[PDB]
Amino acid sequence: ASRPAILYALLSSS
Amino acid sequence: ASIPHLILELLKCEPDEPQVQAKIMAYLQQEQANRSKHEKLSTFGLMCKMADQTLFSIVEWARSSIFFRELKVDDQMKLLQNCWSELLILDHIYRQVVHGKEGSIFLVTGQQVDYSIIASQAGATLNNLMSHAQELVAKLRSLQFDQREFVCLKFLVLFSLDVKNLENFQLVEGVQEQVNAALLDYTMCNYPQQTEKFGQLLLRLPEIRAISMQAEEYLYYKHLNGDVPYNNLLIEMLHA
Repeated sequence: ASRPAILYALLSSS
Repeated sequence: ASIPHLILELLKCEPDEPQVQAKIMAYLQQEQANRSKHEKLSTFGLMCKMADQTLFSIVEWARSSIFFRELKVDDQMKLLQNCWSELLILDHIYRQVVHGKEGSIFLVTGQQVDYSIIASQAGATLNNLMSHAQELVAKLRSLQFDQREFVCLKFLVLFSLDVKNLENFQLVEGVQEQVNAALLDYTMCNYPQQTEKFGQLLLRLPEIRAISMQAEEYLYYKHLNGDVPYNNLLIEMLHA
C-alpha cells in the first residue's frame, strides 16, 4: 500500500 | 562521569558524528561534480539532499539499536513514521549545541551559515522555524545538554506512547519507564547543581514535536510545487 518503499526495504534487510 | 549502565548500552549504538558529517559532505560534493552547469542543484535542493542522507543515517542507527532491533518490521515502520522529523530536528539541535556557535547555523556537512543571511534571504515561515529552533538551542546550551542526555531523549522520541496499533506496545512502555529513570539518575548525579535538569530536558520534547510539525508543513508546501528532490527517503516520509 501507501507505505514508504525505501524505508520498508531498509528495515527488511538483515 | 557516573553513567547508568542502561545509558552505556544506548551509547554503544551511537555513530561517529565528525565521520558522518564528512561522508555526507563528500557525497554531496561528488554528486554536484557529476552534474552539468545546466543541472546544478540549488541550495534548497542540496539542503534537502543532506536531510535525506541524515535520515538514512538515522534509520540505520535505529535499525541496529538495542530494543528497537527486537521489534517486528511493521512495528519499526510505525515508530519511525511517527518520529522521523522529530529525530531530524533533535539531530540538528544537538549539533548546534556541540559544534555551533552563537549567531550561526552549523550544518551536518560541517558548513556554517550566519543567521543574518537567513533573515534577509528567506521567507517568513522559514525564519519562524529558525527562530523557534534557535530558542531550543539556546535552552540546551544553557543546560549544558550532553551526549548521555541526548541519547536518552532520542530513545524517548523513538519509543513514542502516541504510536497506535503496535504489536509490542509493552516495549514502548518499558523504554519510557526505564530511560526516564536512567535520565533522572544521570542528571541528579552529574549535574546536582541543576536541581531541575531532568524536568527541564523533558519539557523540550513537546517543543521538538511542535517544531517538527511546522518543519513538515513547510516541506510539504515545497513538495506540492514539486521542488523537493524526490525518489528518496525524505519525500516518502513527507508524502505519508
